[PDB]
Amino acid sequence: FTKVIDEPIKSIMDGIHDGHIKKLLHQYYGDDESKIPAVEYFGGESPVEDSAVFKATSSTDEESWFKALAGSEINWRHASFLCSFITQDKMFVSNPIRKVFKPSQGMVVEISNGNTSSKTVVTLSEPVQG
Amino acid sequence: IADEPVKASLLLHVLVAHKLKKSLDSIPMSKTIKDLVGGKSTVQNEILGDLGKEFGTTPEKPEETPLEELAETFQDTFSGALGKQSSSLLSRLISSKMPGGFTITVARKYLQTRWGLPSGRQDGVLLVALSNEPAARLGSEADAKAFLDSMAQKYASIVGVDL
Amino acid sequence: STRPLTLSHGSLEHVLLVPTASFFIASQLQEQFNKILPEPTEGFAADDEPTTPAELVGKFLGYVSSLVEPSKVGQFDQVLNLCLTEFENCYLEGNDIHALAAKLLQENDTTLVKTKELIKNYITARIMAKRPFDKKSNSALFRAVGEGNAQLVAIFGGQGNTDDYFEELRDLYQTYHVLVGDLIKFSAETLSELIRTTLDAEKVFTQGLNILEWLENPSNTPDKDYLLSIPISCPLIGVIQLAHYVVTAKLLGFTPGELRSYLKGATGHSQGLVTAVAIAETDSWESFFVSVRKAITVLFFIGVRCYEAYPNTSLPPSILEDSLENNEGVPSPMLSISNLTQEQVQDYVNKTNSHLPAGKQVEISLVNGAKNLVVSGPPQSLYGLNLTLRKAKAPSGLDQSRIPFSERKLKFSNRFLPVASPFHSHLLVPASDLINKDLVKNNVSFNAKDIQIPVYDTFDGSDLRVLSGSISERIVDCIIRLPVKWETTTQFKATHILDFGPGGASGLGVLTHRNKDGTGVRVIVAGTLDINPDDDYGFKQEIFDVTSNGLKKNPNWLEEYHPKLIKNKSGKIFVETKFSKLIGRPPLLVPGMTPCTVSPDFVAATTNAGYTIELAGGGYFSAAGMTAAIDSVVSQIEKGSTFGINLIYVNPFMLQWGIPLIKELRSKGYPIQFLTIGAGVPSLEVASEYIETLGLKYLGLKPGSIDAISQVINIAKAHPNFPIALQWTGGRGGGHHSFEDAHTPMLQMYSKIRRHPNIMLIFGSGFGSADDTYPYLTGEWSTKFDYPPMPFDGFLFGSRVMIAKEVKTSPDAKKCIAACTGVPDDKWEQTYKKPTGGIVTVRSE
Ligand SMILES: Cc1cc2nc3c(=O)[nH]c(=O)nc-3n(C[C@H](O)[C@H](O)[C@H](O)COP(=O)(O)O)c2cc1C
Repeated sequence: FTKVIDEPIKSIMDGIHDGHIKKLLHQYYGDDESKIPAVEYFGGESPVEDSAVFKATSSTDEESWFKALAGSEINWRHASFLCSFITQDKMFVSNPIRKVFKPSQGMVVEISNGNTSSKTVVTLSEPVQG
Repeated sequence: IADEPVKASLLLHVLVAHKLKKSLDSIPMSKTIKDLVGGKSTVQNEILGDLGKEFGTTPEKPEETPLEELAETFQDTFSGALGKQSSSLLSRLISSKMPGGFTITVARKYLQTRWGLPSGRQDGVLLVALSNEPAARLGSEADAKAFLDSMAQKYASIVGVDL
Repeated sequence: STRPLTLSHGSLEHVLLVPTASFFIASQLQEQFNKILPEPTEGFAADDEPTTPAELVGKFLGYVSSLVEPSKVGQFDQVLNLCLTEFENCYLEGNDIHALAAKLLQENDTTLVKTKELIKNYITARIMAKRPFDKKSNSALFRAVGEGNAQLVAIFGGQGNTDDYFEELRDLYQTYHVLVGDLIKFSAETLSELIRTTLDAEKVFTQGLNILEWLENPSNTPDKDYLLSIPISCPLIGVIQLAHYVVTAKLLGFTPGELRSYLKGATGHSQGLVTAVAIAETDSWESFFVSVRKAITVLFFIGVRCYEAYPNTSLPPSILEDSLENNEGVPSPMLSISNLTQEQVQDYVNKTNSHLPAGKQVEISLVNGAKNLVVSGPPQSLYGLNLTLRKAKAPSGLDQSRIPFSERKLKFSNRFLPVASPFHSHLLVPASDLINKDLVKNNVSFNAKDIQIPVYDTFDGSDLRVLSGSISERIVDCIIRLPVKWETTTQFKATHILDFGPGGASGLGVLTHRNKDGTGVRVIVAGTLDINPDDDYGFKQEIFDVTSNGLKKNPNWLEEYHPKLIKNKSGKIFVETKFSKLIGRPPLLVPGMTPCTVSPDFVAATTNAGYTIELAGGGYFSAAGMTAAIDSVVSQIEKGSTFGINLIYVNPFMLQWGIPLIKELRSKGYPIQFLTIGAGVPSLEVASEYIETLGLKYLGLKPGSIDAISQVINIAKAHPNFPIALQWTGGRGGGHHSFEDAHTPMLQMYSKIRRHPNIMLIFGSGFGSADDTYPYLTGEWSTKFDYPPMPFDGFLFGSRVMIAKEVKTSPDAKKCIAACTGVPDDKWEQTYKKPTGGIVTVRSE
């Protein structure tokens, strides 16, 4: 299959990728792009209600906690709570939102407009001076 | 006597011998599990279960390779531990053959006192005592002493340590 | 008004709240029980000594029931009823006793015989309390079947599964005495009557068939050699299958007919086909014993007439000692042969049948799988074939890992089955006519209209209800004469298979599981309580469990790992796989290559195209040299792009600066998404360091052999949440290459890899387009080898990308690459001898 000299790496890889997409579309979506399920962003998925109120305890499961805050719809808040890493310029540091909302006795997380991504507002509240 | 961790080689030898109801001499080490069992497959699945509980992971097709290759493969991830079920096998050995007042703690501290064998050797002498199961009520404490004295001698003759 | 009543055994204790009105009588048994109860010991590891509070309340139930009389109303009925009701409420959380038993095995330090005691006690208590199982259970499996989300098929095994079948019947008579005692006593009285009716039957039963005497008193049981002889083993294996069926019917509260209706179909392997037809007749508990009689009568007349057609003779000691010395079993009339194709075995039997006369000729009797065959014939003629086979096999302790795959000496096994008559062979043909003359004398017909469910023929796999003539004449013909094409006969569509047959985990069920792995069929072994550590097939508890664990689907790889399309908000369509879901780029990686991917300019250009590429550690000799390369890659890629590193494992000098440099660079948050360790798989403790301390997203591992694939599985099992990329290539790859075929090791290991959801299974070697890769994406690639579809999560392209514009390869080297014609997969192994398609294999330093 190594025949065409000085083909750009994009042209090779895209050719293979598109080849697969064209073949899957014909076999499993009846040659119709409109049957392809959409999302907002595709990635960071480990292989393993409008207005809500969560209350962290001592025994609260960290992974269950973040999943609850994240929601089910893939959107900005799903990334915010389940991305392990965020970018500073070209560097990959630990997601500071997960560090901040790390669950501990006292913390209360009130989500409002958790159906529309545009208008969602995750509020954290803690015992401050009682 | 110097504290040495139990070898994976003599552990595989004891488990396979004790499951097949024979002496530790009658099981050669340069031998496959299909060689020892033959046509019978009922005991194949529970032997492979006894390798998979003792060490955790096993190599692929462990029944068609010599116990020499299993011993050198298992010793790499095996460090002194008695596994899970082999602590219940010696628990069944002393609740059915050893008499009253013969708890492991009493037999362990006594063969540490008299013989001078530490925890790594205690394991080895208890595995040698299990392999040649006496199949008899050892009511006399002193006959059960001569028993563990003869099994500390058998462990000493196998490993090659003077006592 | 209720008074506490403590009953104890050393540390473990239980407190009944017995009404004061019955405290005086209940207090009596508490000391008698505690007198019967042995001395409390440490661990409770001794036999006849309860291990958990559940077993203790069990032992009590058992002891109380032993004093209660069922016919007469006794004083102890009242104390039995509330201690049973308490046991139910405090341990059986609406569940079944077999689910309790199974829980006490994998959590607590309880051995199998204690749980078998507990079950017996509970069941005896339940029947003595005059509380028969007449309420239909809420078992998750039979609920699902009612809904239409699970189709059951009942399979019944036969001979050759165990040398010790009779102890399986003993366990049923012990544990489920009350449920199957009447069945067993009926079968024993039926068999004894058939001996007194048939003329020369008594000649064949040298030590009689008083099976009640052998069950009550183990010492009066004859030796295993008598018990194995077909005139006993044939009917008794029938009984064991029927006893397992009855126990399953009674503990679910169903009539036989209801349980039969819940099954979509039912077949059996050899004589198991008689029991599979026998249940398809049945209906009410009152009309069960007429179907049982027919079944036991058939198996009795097969057993008798097939023994009088080919009775076993003494075998020369020379053949016995040669067999044992050369590590085969005691010769038998049926030789098992694993890991040889049926054409191969048929060649080796033609070799042996050419020399032998007509009446001494072996033949393939059972095809139990692609490569799992059983040859039937005279035990000498099979020992003949066994010598021919031993001559043509490799030693079992041979290292062929250094020999090219194509030249390897095929390694297989061959053992004699624990059977005593050459079933499915020309040798039993004379019995055919005699058997049928005896079934018409005892008025034993099966009629097509009476068969309520389909019963699949062992030869052609078709239903027996559509057969023209006598069905009994076809059942005989399928057992004594015609072969068994097991994969033909199990073509049925089912989500669940109930193996009632003898042998439990060494039975027909587990063989059928091997044959159907990855097609979404769960085998439940219906005649054995146990725990599968792998949990790939089920046990008796799955049938009776009422929680979700009762209804467990085995994965269908085509559906589980279906490649899908998905688009983002922008519009960009992606192929969605386990791998692409994680990294959010197409499932295509350019692997670490020395020297193609040492260039920072190529690693940037392939990252910027939106494809994953490893920077090759092979082309750097210090941390400063690699730090400077990486800094050049980070200066050239876009914001939030990443790349990986490839470190050679067999270069320990590279690893001792390589690993600390990654650890350092990830602490400063350099965009290193993963590390591939090429040229060998780390040990568990080194892998555990790499996984915990490097702050990586995933870890690439490139196993070469099946042993390396096992070491990857083991790493993935020790870190079940961390994603491992198992980059599998064959020997047909560019660069340093193994001796291994690309297909054969995946066919063997795919199932095991897929048990671990953190392994992203990447395929490499011999790829350069979307046409050659597609059959691996969709999984149709494995259908050529008769396996179910085995989809892959991703592909790597080494050689293909070596003539790209951005690769540093010199122009004359690109023209030289392009001039290589290459070869297809079957020719590649020629590179070891001569220039094959422009390429050749050479040894390194
Ligand atoms: C020029 C070249 C260099 C390679 N260098 C390495 C290397 O340093 N480390 C490694 O693990 N594999 C190396 N490989 C193997 C690739 O990682 C990959 O397994 C192989 O290229 C796939 O086979 P294919 O080239 O037929 O597509 C190299 C392959 C080629 C062709």
